[PDB]
This record gives sequence, structure tokens and C-alpha cells, in this order.
Amino acid sequence: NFTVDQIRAIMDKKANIRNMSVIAHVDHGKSTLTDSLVCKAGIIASARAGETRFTDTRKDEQERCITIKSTAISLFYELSENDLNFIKQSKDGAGFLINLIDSPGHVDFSSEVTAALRVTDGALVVVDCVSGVCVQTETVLRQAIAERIKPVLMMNKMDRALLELQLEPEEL
Amino acid sequence: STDYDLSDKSINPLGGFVHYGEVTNDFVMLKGCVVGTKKRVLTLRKSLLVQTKRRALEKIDLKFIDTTSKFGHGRFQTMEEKKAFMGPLKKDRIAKEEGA
Amino acid sequence: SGAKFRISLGLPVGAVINCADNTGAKNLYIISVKGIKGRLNRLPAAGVGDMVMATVKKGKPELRKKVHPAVVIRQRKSYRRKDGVFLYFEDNAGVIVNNKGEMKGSAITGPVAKECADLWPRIASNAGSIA
Amino acid sequence: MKVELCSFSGYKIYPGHGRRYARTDGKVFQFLNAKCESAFLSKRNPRQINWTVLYRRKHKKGQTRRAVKFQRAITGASLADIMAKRNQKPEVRKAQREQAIRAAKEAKKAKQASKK
Amino acid sequence: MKLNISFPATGCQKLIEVDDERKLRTFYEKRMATEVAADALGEEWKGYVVRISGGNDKQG
Amino acid sequence: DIPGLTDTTVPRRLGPKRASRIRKLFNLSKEDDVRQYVVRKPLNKEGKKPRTKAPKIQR
RNA sequence: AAUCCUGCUCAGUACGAGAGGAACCGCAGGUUCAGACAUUUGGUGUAUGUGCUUGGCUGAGGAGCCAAUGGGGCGAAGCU
RNA sequence: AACUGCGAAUGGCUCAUUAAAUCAGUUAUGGUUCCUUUGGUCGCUCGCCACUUGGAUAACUGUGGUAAUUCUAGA
Ligand SMILES: [Mg+2]
Ligand SMILES: [Mg+2]
Ligand SMILES: [Mg+2]
Ligand SMILES: [Mg+2]
Ligand SMILES: [Mg+2]
Ligand SMILES: [Mg+2]
Ligand SMILES: [Mg+2]
Ligand SMILES: [Mg+2]
Ligand SMILES: [Mg+2]
Repeated sequence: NFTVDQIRAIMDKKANIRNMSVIAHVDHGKSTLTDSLVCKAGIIASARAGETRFTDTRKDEQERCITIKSTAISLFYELSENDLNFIKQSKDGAGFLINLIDSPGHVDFSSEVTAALRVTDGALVVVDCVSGVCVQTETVLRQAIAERIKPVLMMNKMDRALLELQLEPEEL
Repeated sequence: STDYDLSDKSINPLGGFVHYGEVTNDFVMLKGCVVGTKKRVLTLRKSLLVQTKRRALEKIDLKFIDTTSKFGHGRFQTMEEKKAFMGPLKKDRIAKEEGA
Repeated sequence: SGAKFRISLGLPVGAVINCADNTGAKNLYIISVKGIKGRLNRLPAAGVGDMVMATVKKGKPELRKKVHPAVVIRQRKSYRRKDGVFLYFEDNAGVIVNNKGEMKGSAITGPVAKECADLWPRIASNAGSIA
Repeated sequence: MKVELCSFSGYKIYPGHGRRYARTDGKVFQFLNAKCESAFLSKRNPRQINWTVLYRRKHKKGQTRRAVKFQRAITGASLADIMAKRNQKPEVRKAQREQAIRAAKEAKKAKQASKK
Repeated sequence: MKLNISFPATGCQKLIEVDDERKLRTFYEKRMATEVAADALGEEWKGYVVRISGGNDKQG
Repeated sequence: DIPGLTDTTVPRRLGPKRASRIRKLFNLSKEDDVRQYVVRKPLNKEGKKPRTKAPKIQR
């Protein structure tokens, strides 16, 4: 809930910027994960959980619950010194900036995915643990690695696997 | 007299049931209307069916029972309420005058 | 959720009702009721909260020779509200809607029956008051 | 045993009796029966119909202040001291006025001395 | 229901919040500028006579 | 007596400011030290030297 | 001699690249039909019940009457 | 801070209405009203507080109410 001055004060840093976009196949919890991150951290974002957050900037986006236009939100937060210990890259301060871009996951909006990826330098690929790797994840992964993007992977909807599927740990 | 009315009144309406008389013995209250005229004998039989639905198993707790006069558009539940509302009348006053 | 209870309809096919929105239509001419399966010679009839098909008779000429969906919001027939209350209004009136449930206008003149409001939330939000 | 209603004529309308009417201008009335409803619809003023509660009240059919002299204290004073002072001795009061008179006399002497 | 009580001889008017229509019915259907018995406010308040001076609606 | 309401009476906030008011209050008959019989409020607070002041009597 | 449909849940779930998108159990109600019933709402109303009123008639008042049910308000019971 | 007094009826904007209407010249108000300015007049009238009276009410101390407003009450 900070004002603009410290936003600039950390924006001028270059070793703590993290341009990354969330990418996945349709209906993998990209919106839900981005909203949970909006609840947790954010330059001015609260912990509001009123269904879909600012990533659904449109009334028809809330009408359908399908992401249409890609949304660029900002996140700020801090992490401890022993958390800095793992950061083998350049380091300056505990504060971090995330230029988060929520990209659409539909095949018809792969151009919007490309527009997001040209901006970003890293990608959080969301994968349903139940469905595994889907067609559009197989697509956006090709796009990102062609655009030289480091992938970080996140299996989602583990509640479905451990309750609805009743998977035991061995097969999980 | 339910658990919310607590009025010391009987099921007999104001002025008695129309075309029937005064209920004094026990009685059974039934949802809805049953066949026959007034003072018609009815047989009541334990059900041939197994009652398991919510409507059949529903608990009933009456809050209020209407006892206005069925001999027209009644508007007072009891004699006590009607007297409390209307107040004294000519017949009451002249009966007081005659009997001191 | 709890569907609406059966209420006295009173408005058959051919009824002319007032138009309670602000679209510019003065009245509506009920031509049918949604969900009516029917019977021999039995005219379809609607109560408050029922979706009907109607054509406006007086009003803006860009709507007169067209069929529109509508919802009755006030009826003059007295109906029982499942608590002994026999409610009846001063007039028959309905607003113009579409297939989904949106109201064509933006304001409603006069009260709206509680059943109609509970059936259609959009009318409930647009309603000036609830009878 | 719902909420108790009252007709225009004032009688208590029990649940399941009568009929409730709503107008386009938002006003909602309740009527005990068709006689009351027809009078209301024909727009007969209830104050002339002999058997209505409004008529009875209008024709009166069926039909003091306090002055205190408290005594409390004054902020920054003593409750005992103020009553004692206002019930002081009359001889104390006349001694006070004569001692203030001679105080004014010596004030006059000071005025004369400063004049000189 | 908050009930402000003011004593002319002492001041320090106090709020008594109550939850008993049974103990509020002695004031119900009366009017202001009338003297009603505060005896229904408990045997502590037995022998107290009060007058209604003002009131606030449910909307303020 | 209920605690709070019927006890610890606060005094009247101010003294009377009219000459007839104060004379009636103190039962003075004809000019018995009305100059000094007025109420003098002592003002005390932590960070100062406490003093006392009296109002101006009119009429 | 019962009949059919809708809403909620299942579930925006299975299925499916997506778009879309169910079903079984259950819950709340309706359509059409049937058999009753009059507590309530409405209808009727010659209880010719009670007021109101036009014309005429009993000398007037009071009380009535006739006008093929004079008209009109409200209306018990019954029937609906 | 408040009661009281005064101002807030001026200024500024715009030309919609408006065709003997507005308006200009001129003329009357001996057919009227007028805070404010100024000058008059203010012991002219014979009539147990006058060394000067009664109730309060603000502001103020205190309990609040309402989601809300330059909202307000109770003592
Ligand atoms: Mg009856
Ligand atoms: Mg036919
Ligand atoms: Mg002075
Ligand atoms: Mg058959
Ligand atoms: Mg005649
Ligand atoms: Mg006569
Ligand atoms: Mg003859
Ligand atoms: Mg003839
Ligand atoms: Mg009738």
C-alpha cells in the first residue's frame, strides 16, 4: 500500500527487477494464482479475494470468467537475508519488484502471449497436476523457449488430485 | 392455547361452530378440508403407505389458531378482547341500572 | 433455491397492461406466456413475475411493430402470498426485458411485487419499491 | 401471530383475514373486509362513518408539570462553603457592609492623598 | 436498545443497553413528556419515576 | 441509588453572571461585599502556574 | 389414474485443444388431469337483512305500501 | 468560539424570453414606498426595583444516535 516515491526508488534498481509472465493452458488456475499473489504481495494491492482481481479488467471478463486481455500488474515485497543467500545472481536490498503479466491461455490469443513474452524475461508455467501437460502448455512452452525465456514450473489444483482423484502418494 | 398465544380460550369460535354446535370432547385438527357436511361421521385410518418424505415427517408447532366468528366476518378472537375493544354498551348499562 | 408459488394469474392473452419502464413505450399487449403448455380453449394467462411476449401499442414507433419479451410486475388480480395476505395492485403493469433477464429500460415507475423481484434480480435492483 | 395490522377504520386485522392493497404511488393499505375496502375505494372519509375508530376518537366516544428547586455546587467552589455563606449570619452581613463602607472611606482618603 | 438516563440532581447521564422487550413494554405505546414507572428496570430501579424526554430512530 | 447516576454530583459548570442572579443566590440584601462574594474559578494544570479568575458582573 | 416440466445441487464437474457441457441420488416448485372443500379472497344474494333514494298513494308526522324484484350501497347463511 | 448587529438584493455571467413590450428622449408622482447619509426632534403628554427587574438561551461541561450531510437530541 505504498505511495509512488519508493516505487520509483526501487524501480531505478536493476538487480531486483523480475519481468515474468504466468502462462498455461486454458483453465489451470492462472487467474486464481495471480489473485492469491495479489492478496499476498503488491505495490498497493490489498488482500481482497472478491472472485477475480484487477487481472479481469473487464465486465465481460467477470461475466465469463475467461481471461481476454493480458493484464500487467506490479508486485513489491521483501525476503530475509538467509533468503538472499540462495540468490546467486546480482543482489541489492531485500526488496523485489515483479512486473507480473497475466497472459491469456487460449490458442486464439497466442499473439497476446507473444506480446507478453517479448516484454518478459521469465515465465511461470502453470500445469494442472491432474491433467498434466496440455496442448496449450505444449504451445506456450515452445513460444517461450524460442524467445529465450527461463521457465519456472508450478503444478496447481493439487486438491483435485488428493481429494477428487484420491491419488495415494506413490502414484502422486 | 399454543406456546406463543397463552390465551385462555377454547377451539370453539366466537358464537360456536356454524351448523354444528359446541365442541366439548377431544378433537383432531387436520390440514386441509375433508369430505362431508358438518356433523358428518368420518372414519380416520392409520395410513396404508409408508410415510418417509419430508412433508410426512415434518414436525408441527402451531403459533396461533383463529377463533373469530365463522358466522360472518368475525374480527374479535374472544369475548374478553371484544369487551376490551368495544367497551360498555347500552344493554350492559341498562342491565346494570336494573340490577344495581 | 425455491421456485415461485402458484398465484392467481388473471391476465390472459390479449390483455393491455401499462409499461412501467422508461423506454418510451406507453403500454404492452400480451400475446403469450412463457412456459404455458395449455389446454383446449384455455387461454394462456400470466401473473406477477411471469415472462411474457408482448408488443407495444402506444409508444415509440421504433418498437411498435415488433415482439418483445416482458415481465409482469404489478397485477390487479388479488393473489395469496402464502401467509394469508391477498395482495392486489391499483394497475396492471410490466417492464420490457430480453431473453437473458436484463431490463430494457433503466428505471421502474411504481412498486414491484416481491415475487417478481425475487424471480428477476435485475428488476429487483431497478425497482423503486417492493410491495 | 404475525405482525399486527390495522385497517383504515382502525380495527385489528388478524393474519388470514381481510385483504392488503398496494397503490402505484407506493402506499400500501390493509382492509378488514370488503365493506371497509369499498368505503376506501369510494373515497369516503372515515371521520364521518359512525362505526370507525377515527370517528369515535374525533367525537370523543369511549373517552401535571413539575417545578424543581435543586441546589448544587459551583465549579471550583465548595458545596458546604456556598450554603454556609448564603446562610451566613445577618450580623455578619451588616458587619461586612459597614467594614466595606469604612474601606471605601479609606479609599476616599487615599484618593484625597493622591489629589494633594 | 441503548437507554440514556439523565438525573437532574447529579448529571453524569448513562447508557443502559437492554435486551428485554418484557422490560421495555412499560415504556412502549406511551409518548414523550409523560411520567412512567422505571420499576420495570429492576428492583434496583424500583421506586424510580422517569419521564421520556427524547429518542432516536433506528436510522439515527 | 444506582452507582454512576445517583452519586458523585458534578457542580454547575459556571457561576451566575448577572448581578440579580448572584444576589438572589447568595441572599444578599443591599450591597454586602458583592465585589468579592462572586465565585473565583481556580485554573490548575500541569505545565504552568495555576491561578484564579472571576467573571464580570453586569446590570 | 395419475401425467409432464422447470429451478437448485451435482457442477463450469465428467467429456473436450477450445468453444462449450451433461447424468444418477437428493431438494424446492410448477403444467395438465382427478377427487373433494368453503377457514380465508372473490362471485351470487329476494334472509326482500339493514340504510339511501325517485314517482305516486294512506289528511300530515311516525309507520308503511305499489312501480311484473322500482333503483342503488353494504350484506348473514347456503351454493360456488 | 458563540449570541447580537450588518451585509449577503451589490458585484460577475448570458442574451433564452421579449415587437408600443423592453428601451431612448421628455414629463408626472399635487397617485406612492424608502434600510443607510445629513439635519431636525427625543424632561413638551402631569402617570416596597429605579443606585436598574423576570425567565431563559447560546457559546461551554458532559451521554450519545446515524453509513452518511455545514444532521441533531437528552441533562
Ligand atoms: Mg362463514
Ligand atoms: Mg377453441
Ligand atoms: Mg454594561
Ligand atoms: Mg385415463
Ligand atoms: Mg316516496
Ligand atoms: Mg314518514
Ligand atoms: Mg293500488
Ligand atoms: Mg302496469
Ligand atoms: Mg355485493
